[PDB]
Amino acid sequence: MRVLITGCGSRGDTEPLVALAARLRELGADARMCLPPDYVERCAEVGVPMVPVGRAVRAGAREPGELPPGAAEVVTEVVAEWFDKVPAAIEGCDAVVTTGLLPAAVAVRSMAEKLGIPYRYTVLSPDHLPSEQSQAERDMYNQGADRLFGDAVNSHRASIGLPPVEHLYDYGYTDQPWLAADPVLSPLRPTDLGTVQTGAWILPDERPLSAELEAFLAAGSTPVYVGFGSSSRPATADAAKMAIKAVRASGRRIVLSRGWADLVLPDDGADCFVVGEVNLQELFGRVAAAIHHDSAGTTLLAMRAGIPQIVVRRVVDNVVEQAYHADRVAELGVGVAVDGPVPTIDSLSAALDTALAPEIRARATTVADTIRADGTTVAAQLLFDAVSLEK
Amino acid sequence: XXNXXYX
Ligand SMILES: Cc1cn([C@H]2C[C@H](O)[C@@H](COP(=O)(O)OP(=O)(O)O)O2)c(=O)[nH]c1=O
Ligand SMILES: *[C@@H]1O[C@H](CO)[C@@H](O)[C@H](O)[C@H]1O
Repeated sequence: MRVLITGCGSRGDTEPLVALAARLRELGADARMCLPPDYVERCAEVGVPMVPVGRAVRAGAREPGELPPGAAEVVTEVVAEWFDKVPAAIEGCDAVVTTGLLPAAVAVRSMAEKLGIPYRYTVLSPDHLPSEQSQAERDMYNQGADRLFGDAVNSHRASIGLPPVEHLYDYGYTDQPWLAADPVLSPLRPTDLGTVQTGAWILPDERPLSAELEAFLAAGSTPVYVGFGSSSRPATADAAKMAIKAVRASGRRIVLSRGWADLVLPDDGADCFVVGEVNLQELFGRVAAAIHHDSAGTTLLAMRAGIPQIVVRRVVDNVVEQAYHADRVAELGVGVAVDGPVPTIDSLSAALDTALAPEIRARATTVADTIRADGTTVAAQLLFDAVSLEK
Repeated sequence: XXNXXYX
């Protein structure tokens, strides 16, 4: 069995795919990948063959003026790019697993269709499952897409043999997209019954922390973590500042992450430490708690890490949009959710004080063991079944 | 307006 894994999005959209591919070849299967140039180092790092496709997702890795790949402006160029590079890679494959940017998702499904190999699209959060969308929301998306790239797709489609297609939202996401997320954190809801949930796809990180970090994590008190992953909004920097301040008001050390926003410490202070690529799994098991963005991957890792959390709501929790993970952590009682984009120092100091309180420093250590550690395996077996049946 | 992300 050989599987192709496609994707185009933030790192939270990619790490899960890299985990699946790592797990597949670990089980004997073979896995190739198609991702933006951003993840070449990471892939080579994990030992998973990968083909660089399209533009870079992170601004700091592109020309000052080349818009992001998700930018409508350049969508046609996208559809075109994939249909061009995927071939060499999808050839010899038995199944395709993809996620992220719909344009490319569709382009990929197409090529899997020409080969006759099964295709699967996965979402990382329940609220993205079309079953959680309003029958209205559906058509809107469909139209939008059908409008934005509906042609460039069919062109290349007709260019290899297959006929046209419409409602690309339903096409690229499929009638039953997968939910690669853990049950405790991201539970399903009636609207989504026969929906496959495998648990999150996590790659057991074995990378050791640098000698420096190890030193710091020895030259003092057990620190709090501050990071915002792929977050690159300008507020990100302000948020980090306030967080650093709040944690310092608590009288605790800090371990900050540069992330995609390229943050930096503000003092030569010995109570802080900035890190680039680090083994979060490893680090989370060596900090007091973690302050971070409303994201899938980080929230779960800190949950299986067993440490409390402070999640920054992207905006005010309104009737038309709520911070899923942030709220989820609150509802589970493993952390505090603070409103943003730039939370007050008071809110964070309070949130921090609540979090490191027995009640939470316990619900967290306990919930940590209810987390599924076999998501990648479940997806792999589900893949094995697909290939055997429909092919 | 019809394609995804996240960025
Ligand atoms: C910043 C960082 C992240 N990660 C990985 C672990 C997470 O599961 C993964 C994706 O994070 P996630 O929070 O899911 O998404 P986003 O890109 O929106 O922030 O990134 C590392 O392994 N090392 C790092 O230094
Ligand atoms: C696509 O993502 C948007 C962005 O936050 C969400 O509001 C939609 O419901 C989802 O389909």
